[PDB]
Amino acid sequence: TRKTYTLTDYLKNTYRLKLYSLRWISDHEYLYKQENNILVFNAEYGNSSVFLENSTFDEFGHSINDYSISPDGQFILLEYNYVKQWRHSYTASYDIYDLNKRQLITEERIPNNTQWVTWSPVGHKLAYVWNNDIYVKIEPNLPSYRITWTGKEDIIYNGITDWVYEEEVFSAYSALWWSPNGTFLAYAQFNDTEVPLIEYSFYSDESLQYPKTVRVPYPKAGAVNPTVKFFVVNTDSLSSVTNATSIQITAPASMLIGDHYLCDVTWATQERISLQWLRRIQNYSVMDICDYDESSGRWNCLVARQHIEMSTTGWVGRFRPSEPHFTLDGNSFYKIISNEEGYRHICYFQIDKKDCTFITKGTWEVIGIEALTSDYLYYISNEYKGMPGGRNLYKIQLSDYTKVTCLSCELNPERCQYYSVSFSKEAKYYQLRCSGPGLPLYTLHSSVNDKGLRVLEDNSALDKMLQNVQMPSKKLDFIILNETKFWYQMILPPHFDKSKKYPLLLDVYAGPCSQKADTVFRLNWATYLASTENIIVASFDGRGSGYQGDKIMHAINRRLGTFEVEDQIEAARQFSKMGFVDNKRIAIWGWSYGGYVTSMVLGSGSGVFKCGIAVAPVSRWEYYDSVYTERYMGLPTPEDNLDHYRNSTVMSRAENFKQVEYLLIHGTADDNVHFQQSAQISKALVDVGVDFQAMWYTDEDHGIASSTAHQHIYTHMSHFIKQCFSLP
Amino acid sequence: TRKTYTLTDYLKNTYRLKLYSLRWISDHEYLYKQENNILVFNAEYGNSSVFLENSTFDEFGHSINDYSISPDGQFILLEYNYVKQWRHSYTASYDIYDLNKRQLITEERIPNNTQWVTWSPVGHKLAYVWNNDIYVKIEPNLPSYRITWTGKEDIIYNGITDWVYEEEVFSAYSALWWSPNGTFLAYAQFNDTEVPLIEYSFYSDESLQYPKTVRVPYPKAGAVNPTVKFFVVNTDSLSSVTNATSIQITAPASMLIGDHYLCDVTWATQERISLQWLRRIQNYSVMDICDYDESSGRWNCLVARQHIEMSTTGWVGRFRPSEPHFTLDGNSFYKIISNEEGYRHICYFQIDKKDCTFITKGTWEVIGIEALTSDYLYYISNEYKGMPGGRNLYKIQLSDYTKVTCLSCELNPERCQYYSVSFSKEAKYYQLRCSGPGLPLYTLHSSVNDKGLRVLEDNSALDKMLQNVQMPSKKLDFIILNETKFWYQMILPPHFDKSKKYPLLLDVYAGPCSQKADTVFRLNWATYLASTENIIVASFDGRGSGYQGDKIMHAINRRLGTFEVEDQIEAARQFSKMGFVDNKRIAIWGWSYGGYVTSMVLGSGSGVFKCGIAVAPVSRWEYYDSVYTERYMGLPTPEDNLDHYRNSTVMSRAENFKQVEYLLIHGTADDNVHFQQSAQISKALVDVGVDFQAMWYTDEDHGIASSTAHQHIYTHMSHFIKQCFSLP
Ligand SMILES: *[C@@H]1O[C@H](CO)[C@@H](O[C@@H]2O[C@H](CO)[C@@H](O)[C@H](O)[C@H]2NC(C)=O)[C@H](O)[C@H]1NC(C)=O
Ligand SMILES: *[C@@H]1O[C@H](CO)[C@@H](O[C@@H]2O[C@H](CO)[C@@H](O)[C@H](O)[C@H]2NC(C)=O)[C@H](O)[C@H]1NC(C)=O
Ligand SMILES: *[C@@H]1O[C@H](CO)[C@@H](O[C@@H]2O[C@H](CO)[C@@H](O)[C@H](O)[C@H]2NC(C)=O)[C@H](O)[C@H]1NC(C)=O
Ligand SMILES: *[C@@H]1O[C@H](CO)[C@@H](O[C@@H]2O[C@H](CO)[C@@H](O)[C@H](O)[C@H]2NC(C)=O)[C@H](O)[C@H]1NC(C)=O
Ligand SMILES: *[C@@H]1O[C@H](CO)[C@@H](O[C@@H]2O[C@H](CO)[C@@H](O)[C@H](O)[C@H]2NC(C)=O)[C@H](O)[C@H]1NC(C)=O
Ligand SMILES: *[C@@H]1O[C@H](CO)[C@@H](O[C@@H]2O[C@H](CO)[C@@H](O)[C@H](O)[C@H]2NC(C)=O)[C@H](O)[C@H]1NC(C)=O
Ligand SMILES: *[C@@H]1O[C@H](CO)[C@@H](O[C@H]2O[C@H](CO)[C@@H](O)[C@H](O)[C@H]2NC(C)=O)[C@H](O)[C@H]1NC(C)=O
Ligand SMILES: *[C@@H]1O[C@H](CO)[C@@H](O[C@H]2O[C@H](CO)[C@@H](O)[C@H](O)[C@H]2NC(C)=O)[C@H](O)[C@H]1NC(C)=O
Ligand SMILES: *[C@H]1O[C@H](CO)[C@@H](O[C@@H]2O[C@H](CO)[C@@H](O)[C@H](O)[C@H]2NC(C)=O)[C@H](O)[C@H]1NC(C)=O
Ligand SMILES: NC(=O)c1cccc(-c2ccc([C@H](N)Cc3cc(F)ccc3F)cc2)c1
Ligand SMILES: NC(=O)c1cccc(-c2ccc([C@H](N)Cc3cc(F)ccc3F)cc2)c1
Ligand SMILES: *[C@@H]1O[C@H](CO)[C@@H](O)[C@H](O)[C@H]1NC(C)=O
Ligand SMILES: *[C@@H]1O[C@H](CO)[C@@H](O)[C@H](O)[C@H]1NC(C)=O
Ligand SMILES: *[C@@H]1O[C@H](CO)[C@@H](O)[C@H](O)[C@H]1NC(C)=O
Ligand SMILES: *[C@@H]1O[C@H](CO)[C@@H](O)[C@H](O)[C@H]1NC(C)=O
Ligand SMILES: *[C@@H]1O[C@H](CO)[C@@H](O)[C@H](O)[C@H]1NC(C)=O
Ligand SMILES: *[C@@H]1O[C@H](CO)[C@@H](O)[C@H](O)[C@H]1NC(C)=O
Ligand code: NA
Repeated sequence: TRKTYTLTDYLKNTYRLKLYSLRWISDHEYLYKQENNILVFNAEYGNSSVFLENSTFDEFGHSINDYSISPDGQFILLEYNYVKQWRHSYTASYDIYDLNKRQLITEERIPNNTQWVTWSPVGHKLAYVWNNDIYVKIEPNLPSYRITWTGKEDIIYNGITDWVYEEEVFSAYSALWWSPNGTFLAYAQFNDTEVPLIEYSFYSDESLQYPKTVRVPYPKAGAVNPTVKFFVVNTDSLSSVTNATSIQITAPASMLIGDHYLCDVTWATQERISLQWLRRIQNYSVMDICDYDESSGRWNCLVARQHIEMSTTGWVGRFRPSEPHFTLDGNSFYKIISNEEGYRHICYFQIDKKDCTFITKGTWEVIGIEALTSDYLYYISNEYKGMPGGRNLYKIQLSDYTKVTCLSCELNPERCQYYSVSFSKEAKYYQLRCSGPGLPLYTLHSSVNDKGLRVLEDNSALDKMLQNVQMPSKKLDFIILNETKFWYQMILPPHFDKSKKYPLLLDVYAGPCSQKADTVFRLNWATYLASTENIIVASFDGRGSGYQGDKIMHAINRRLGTFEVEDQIEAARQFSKMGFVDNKRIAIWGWSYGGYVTSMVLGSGSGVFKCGIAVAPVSRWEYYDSVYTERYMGLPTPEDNLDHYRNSTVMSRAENFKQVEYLLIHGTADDNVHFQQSAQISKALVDVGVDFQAMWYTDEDHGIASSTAHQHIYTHMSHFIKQCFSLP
Repeated sequence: TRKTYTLTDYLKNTYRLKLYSLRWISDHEYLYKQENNILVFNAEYGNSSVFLENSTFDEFGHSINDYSISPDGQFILLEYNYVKQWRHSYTASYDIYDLNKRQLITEERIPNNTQWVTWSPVGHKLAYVWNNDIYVKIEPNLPSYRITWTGKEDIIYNGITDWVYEEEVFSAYSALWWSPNGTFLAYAQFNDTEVPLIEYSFYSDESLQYPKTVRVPYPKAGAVNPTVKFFVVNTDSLSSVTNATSIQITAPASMLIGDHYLCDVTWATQERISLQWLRRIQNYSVMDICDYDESSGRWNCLVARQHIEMSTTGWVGRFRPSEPHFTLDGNSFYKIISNEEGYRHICYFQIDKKDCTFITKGTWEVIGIEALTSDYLYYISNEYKGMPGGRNLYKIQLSDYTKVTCLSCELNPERCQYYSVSFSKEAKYYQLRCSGPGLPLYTLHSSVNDKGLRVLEDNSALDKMLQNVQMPSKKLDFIILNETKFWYQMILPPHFDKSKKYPLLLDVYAGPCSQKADTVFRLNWATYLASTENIIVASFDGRGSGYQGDKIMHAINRRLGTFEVEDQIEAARQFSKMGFVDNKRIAIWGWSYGGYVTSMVLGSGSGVFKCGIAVAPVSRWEYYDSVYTERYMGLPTPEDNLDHYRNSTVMSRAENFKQVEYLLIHGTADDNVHFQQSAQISKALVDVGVDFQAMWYTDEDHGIASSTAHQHIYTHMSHFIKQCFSLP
């Protein structure tokens, strides 16, 4: 009898998924790390050479965390002393290595504790942020030119985002953008002077006698938000003037009338930049297209080139207005926007004309635009077989929109239905990355004739190992409710028998625009639960979920904690009505937004669930950040949506928890969903006399991802689920 | 056939013990509150009169927390708007009511948020502290005189103690001392300027959007301590035109050479005050006796009147040097000190003579001196039947120390073995309070011939109720370890059958000078565990425990976390050998110092215990406060005792928790044993991969005493223990 996929296998990663992470350095070459050596591959023929011997930095004296080669291939940036901060931010030390001279540069080194660094897109200029100010080095070994003098810890951020912009707007720490050929450096400046601070203790190593109080400018719903300004500086003038001028580009009048955000920055040409602004009430955004005026050294944004994007049913964009993809001459661009039917498709815009033309349409959506050439636009969508949880690469002829070719749909339909892509510099080649439903498969292709060049990694090694394991199977299907299809997936135990009644665990996230039902292959906790514990693990995408049109996504507008919660309960009812589920053993669990939904469900009094686990749950919307919360909930004031804010808390459902078994878990150093959120849930449960299980994780953040805490939490949850389901 | 004592009985106080709290107002009468009415009783005859109508304040508007009648009976201080701070501190509002004119005083009233207030010992002067400064009122309706002007929140404390002095030295918030007739007012001033602050979050009500950060000057072991100064002001010469002059009394030179503390202030006569000072290395103390000089208006403390108290085996006193009891003329005093055998007895001192004479002796100890007349000294001791856990009242003839008479031993030996007492103003009468082993008994006596006047409260009502309940019994006995006896007690289930095997729960505290084996009657969690769950609850007093001499108490000097932990394991090992104990079901639990011992025991690898519960445990001595910790551990420096500070942590024993079930509990707003202590334990366990159970209590402090949290924690621990013992 073959072994099963156990908890230890998951926690120790015995069955390793292989991937193929390459870095395009040109239009026909990429870098790949093999046996700690950096190799350079020729896409066309597959042959290669050693770009940088693994013994190059054996006496560097430091473990190198990452590297970055300059665009011209002349230097390599070495990152070490990596210190993580939030989801994307971190600080580190950097050294620059001269490839040609094969020497490390020791003069005018990048400062320690540097917050962000980036090469110019062409050549080898560098821009970095240190102590919240921007610096530019024209040459690696020469002195830096300071660009800003206003930087101030926790107050003024130049070229880097503050906490909320990093997490909710840019999903990046950097807030600087080099123009295409490197002449200009654009950047944002955030001012958090009046933004309130979240404070929590950090205990650190046992040797620290007094706990440290961490303080972070973080605007909770309805609080004072950071303000923002945008500037552009000409780096080519740096060595000619003592102090180069940063030219400010002001937001439009329609934005200046109230609170607003800078939400996108995209260069069009060497002398034209586009910026998108979003009002604090996130259903109105404006894009300005600004040109450099060589006679005045200023940037002007013609109103005739301004584009408005608004929404009558919800917020704008999936999580923010989408980015534009400009044609080479910068006179037109393509952008994903929702059409009249509520589905996101690609629209073609002339920069000085307000009405655009949709080039794709249908009851499916475009996920992203991947590359644009003079003759073709490449994009990823879920059109294939009408499966919203699938992803394929398509090519559309710019001179004839009726000519659309799916480049990945039929490569291996049974094994591959979820693709992402990586194009070379001028799109001459592309790497396809299949991530499911079968084992991930990485392949290389030539754009000139769309022919497959070779398989890069097929995971045959893993497939061989899994042959001797009783793996679970995955079912992806839908149920019809109110004439609408809603998709779900089920991880089913080996030798599934529909004549038996299996316990069921509902794995939930369900946040706005989320998707938990897809064709991706995963080896995770659910794999062990189904394989070893014979538990069915299901997920359902109901109202509020994404990639299926606005009608579904905007159903929860201004009403978080309602339909998305109700639909998970209904999904459980539908699953029990399938005949192979033990109604007496239905559990539910979720992390983050999933923890909020899990808690709301356990406190609904539905009687459908026996037990549930919430990890780092949101508990009341006024405790979460402004940008994310307000996008879906508006403002917490009597004149706007305060009543629903107060009506959608977990605490108000405390009494109903007497009907279930609950495990509440939270990391004490969670900078995202503050420990405070679970602290209030527990106090409300204690106040009504409800017993429950709890676990805090000292110094862990929203990811509870340290190696030991990760193993500890899944082990703890495994015992809780096995006990609730009466499993040996 | 009858009911047992249930968890609900304990949590809802179904069976209440009646008390008889009286307040002596002279040598012949006392005040007693009955039906909200304050009555005055004549001690000789037992007749009473109404002193103050319960309705007198029907329209007061505020809920009165407590009351305090001036010594001359002319006024009554009304306390309301009570707001608790630490163990003893709190702030409140006050109003003074004139009893003669039956009117509430409205002129010059005591401010709101007053930190401390007290009537002078004679008459009706008042002294109060507000905003950290001292004020004095000669008449209730007249304006107050500002005595100090340096008061500053969290920095300068005049007349009130800072956190550490409140908890560890004076066991009180008050740092004011009126002279016998009220002429002088002595006070201490604490300076916490350089004391580090402990910081932690307070979540408050759900409505608070951002958690609050509490900051408290708290010196952990080895950190900078507050400094202290002492002053005396003459309240009979106060002027409303000039600021009051406070005369400072400086500490002796042997104290000023290094860090030190003020540990006792006791007035001897109208013009003589004694003060005891203690070195930061708590084995050297000095008492100064100071006399007022009418000519200079200064206070002089003659070196010839200095008395040194030191210890070569440990620290000085049980928790601090004991208080002196001066004779009427103030020329001599009686004080409890450790004799040459290491047993605490009463020594008689001449104020200007170095050698004192012990007036009691034996292998037992005097607990406290209770009253002194020219012919007799009254004291409580555990001499009777050689039981260190028993307490009786004795009197010794000052003219012949061989004449010692026990006054409570034979009153009712079967019901009463643990007494405390309350003497009238001139020791003419005394109230005896028996607290066990039977139900509490309160009686009144006359000193002239020790007549038993009457029974004040015999709890016959409770006795009648308990007759219908299957109550547990208590066994007090000893085991011998190395020729030394150590006492233990066992709460035994109803109908205890020595032929059956019972699970056993070891209830531990075990801090230095602690005593957990005694003759006190208690209705608590253990009562329920024994009565309803048939669990034997045991407690043992090992090395380090009190009231049995320094040989036992000082055994753990400079060595916390060693002998006291080992002795609990040895006791359990012995109890497990007994025929009526199921060695497969032995558990252990403790709170505070008891949580530390429980944790050190569970991490010892002894294999004796199946499970255990630690509530608000200390985990590393460097995290606890200086005054208490250093008293037993010295300083955490390599030159002193750092190695043992580092070897006595719970964290270092994490690996050994793999074979036990552990439940760790802690209140997040614990200002005494910071949450930090449990946060480091959990992280250590996560780091070695040990699973355990946890529960935090939002906003609860060291007492986890709020009504809902109290019920919740005992409910949670009860489930944990029953589950560990496989009990229905
Ligand atoms: C891959 O193999 C090709 C063919 O051998 C290499 O082609 C070289 O191309 C350069 C142009 O830059 C010509 O001057 C040479 O004739 C070719 N090399 C030699 C040694 O003759 C190519 O360099 C190889 N690429 C890698 C990364 O190894
Ligand atoms: C960041 O924003 C703050 C306001 O929140 C600005 O501070 C004000 O600056 C003006 C101009 O000197 C002063 O008169 C005010 O007293 C300041 N107000 C506050 C609340 O500090 C600040 O100038 C901005 N900083 C930058 C670099 O833009
Ligand atoms: C470079 O130019 C900037 C912009 O003029 C200077 O920044 C100003 O500095 C003055 C005085 O130090 C302040 O009053 C202004 O508020 C600053 N403006 C900004 C936008 O920061 C900067 O000091 C100059 N650096 C040097 C070396 O001259
Ligand atoms: C990058 O683009 C910039 C902007 O077009 C170029 O700078 C201009 O160069 C022209 C010469 O062709 C000059 O007449 C202008 O004065 C320059 N404008 C500015 C703002 O500098 C720049 O030459 C390009 N860089 C490279 C390497 O091609
Ligand atoms: C309380 O005791 C003080 C000190 O002995 C008394 O004050 C003294 O009173 C006499 C009058 O007989 C004066 O000669 C002294 O100068 C006073 N000394 C001081 C320091 O004031 C006071 O009278 C006593 N109070 C009561 C009510 O007996
Ligand atoms: C009070 O206790 C301290 C510490 O135990 C004693 O001081 C010295 O402590 C060090 C270790 O920290 C020893 O090496 C010394 O032998 C101790 N004695 C001296 C004089 O340094 C101190 O002796 C104790 N005081 C009394 C009166 O016993
Ligand atoms: C208790 O009883 C005595 C009587 O024995 C009361 O009487 C004493 O005090 C009265 C005023 O308080 C006087 O009117 C009596 O003359 C006096 N008698 C004696 C013998 O002392 C006494 O007041 C009563 N005390 C209380 C508190 O009610
Ligand atoms: C309380 O203690 C502080 C610190 O010991 C006293 O201030 C002293 O220390 C300062 C630095 O912290 C020095 O700059 C000063 O010279 C010294 N004195 C003063 C007045 O600052 C402080 O005075 C003390 N306060 C009181 C009322 O005693
Ligand atoms: C302390 O607070 C109390 C209650 O607020 C004060 O009492 C009065 O409160 C009323 C409202 O209830 C106010 O309008 C008055 O101003 C307060 N004072 C008086 C005299 O009525 C009280 O005054 C405060 N303590 C002090 C010393 O002012
Ligand atoms: N920047 C983008 O365009 C973009 C593109 C894809 C996804 C996202 C994205 C989506 C969700 C977030 C939320 N902070 C996730 C989240 C939700 C919550 F309730 C509690 C905690 C939490 F962490 C943050 C960023 C952003
Ligand atoms: N002031 C006195 O003379 C006196 C008399 C009797 C008892 C005490 C006394 C005894 C112990 C304390 C300790 N802070 C108790 C304690 C110990 C610990 F590890 C963790 C927390 C904690 F809370 C505080 C005061 C003091
Ligand atoms: C490069 O370094 C690695 C260390 O991880 C070593 O194992 C490998 O053999 C080296 N490369 C070659 C070609 O030997
Ligand atoms: C970075 O800091 C380290 C540690 O102090 C120091 O040794 C090194 O010289 C610094 N490097 C630079 C470039 O400043
Ligand atoms: C944007 O949202 C606000 C709040 O619901 C609403 O009042 C306003 O009309 C909306 N604007 C549009 C164009 O829908
Ligand atoms: C005073 O009020 C209490 C209310 O708790 C009442 O029981 C008592 O009878 C009242 N006093 C008198 C003398 O009636
Ligand atoms: C009393 O002392 C304080 C503080 O030094 C001062 O402000 C006040 O004016 C003084 N009052 C008199 C009457 O001297
Ligand atoms: C005596 O007994 C104690 C415990 O009571 C033990 O620690 C010690 O080693 C024994 N021997 C001596 C000489 O103290
Ligand atoms: Na009697």
